Amino acid sequence: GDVCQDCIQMVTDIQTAVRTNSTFVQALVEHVKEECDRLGPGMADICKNYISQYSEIAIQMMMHMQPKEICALVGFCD
Amino acid sequence: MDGDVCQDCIQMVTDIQTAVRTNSTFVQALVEHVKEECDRLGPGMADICKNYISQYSEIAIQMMMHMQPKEICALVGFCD
Repeated sequence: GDVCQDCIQMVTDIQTAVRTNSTFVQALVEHVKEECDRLGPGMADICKNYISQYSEIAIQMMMHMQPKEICALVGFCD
Repeated sequence: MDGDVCQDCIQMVTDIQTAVRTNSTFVQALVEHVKEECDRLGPGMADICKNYISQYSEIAIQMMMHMQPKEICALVGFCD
């Protein structure tokens, strides 16, 4: 309800940033990859690859789907 | 509505923490989604990832339930 609406708003604004802020995605992926170090040697670099892979598909499914559908995917809507 | 990603994240995390207290199964779909994208790592790693997430998801959920939404959003990169 409010959670579905809040999810839809967040997705909407992320789509807007991705489409109008050429620095947004890179800065976000780079920041998350840095947090991956928290996992320590071995696991950290896997986490980094994971983030690299997830961002590609997230930007892809988000550049192709509507926010409500993206939110339903993770159980925040419907 | 054209909003702010950082504020959206703070509100969103605030709602999730509220929904989890009401019903601890609320983030199930999200966890399954994270585990499923493990396949993007290709053969081999996909298995290391799925097992890792499967091992610490409960602990991760517990940690985040004790963290402040802004702290969580700062961690993930939507705020600051």
